[PDB]
Amino acid sequence: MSGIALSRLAQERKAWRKDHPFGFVAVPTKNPDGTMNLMNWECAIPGKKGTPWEGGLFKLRMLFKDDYPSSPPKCKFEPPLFHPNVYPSGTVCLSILEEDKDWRPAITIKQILLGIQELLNEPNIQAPAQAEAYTIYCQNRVEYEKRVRAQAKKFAP
Amino acid sequence: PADVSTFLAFPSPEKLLRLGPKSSVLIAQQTDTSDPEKVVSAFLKVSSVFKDEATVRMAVQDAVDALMQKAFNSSSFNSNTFLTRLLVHMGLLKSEDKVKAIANLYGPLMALNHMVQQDYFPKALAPLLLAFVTKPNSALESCSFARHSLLQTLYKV
Repeated sequence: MSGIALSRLAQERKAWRKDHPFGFVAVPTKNPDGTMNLMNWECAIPGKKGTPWEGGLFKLRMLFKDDYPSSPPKCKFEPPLFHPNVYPSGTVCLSILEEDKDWRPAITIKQILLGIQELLNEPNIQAPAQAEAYTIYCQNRVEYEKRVRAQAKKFAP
Repeated sequence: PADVSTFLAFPSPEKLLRLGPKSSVLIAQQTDTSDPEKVVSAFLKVSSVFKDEATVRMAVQDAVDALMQKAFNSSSFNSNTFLTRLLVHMGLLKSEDKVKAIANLYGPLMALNHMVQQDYFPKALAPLLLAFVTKPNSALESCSFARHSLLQTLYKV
């Protein structure tokens, strides 16, 4: 009973294909039978130029629930990334990605991917999702940036 | 007399002492240290009965040492997972799963104060613990004495 989610996702796919930010990727995965699985998208977010993330292309999976758009999609970096707001599982945390917080129907896939891109170099230090990145960020900013640069080079296309 | 299961089910200073002079060994012996989540549970239940009184302080400290030595000395035990889940259960770090943070952090903080001074404690975990104990939090602000003590101790690690 995901007909409503599928209707919306079909339109978001057409909208994304028509126009999206350069360097970004967002494509529905395929089912075993070759048909599109609109509930599972493979995406990629480019590091923002001028930041320690530049040059890297960070892959992420967007998973939609049957009640979408009442609920936000679950976004997970694959593989998990070193970042204060990224769970060890890879799940990314953002106010617009929480039903109890800022998620709303007015939110698009483009807004979500741009929101995550912005979060990369502008982490929410008050609400960390992992102890590792938070600890380093707070104790040695230079070291933190060093680790970020290495990771960006590691995921350079 | 008492048993480990009843103690963990309904922790109390009296029940801990009722376990006998070998209570420290019993707690570790009866805990599945192959599971980080279970070690966190045992550590919190045991520390929840901490009292700044000779017999109880010794019993809690000895139990913590037996349990954590057994867990940490396991080459396969994931110490990072333990720390993360401990912080989650103490309500200092968010989690994707639903967990009911403990009410009183006094015992846990005092037990940690003792633990971090032991040889079995992986020093690599000190910076992470320090980052989350110094991070603003209502619960910690209520147990200022224990919090300040633990931090002062962490500075010497």
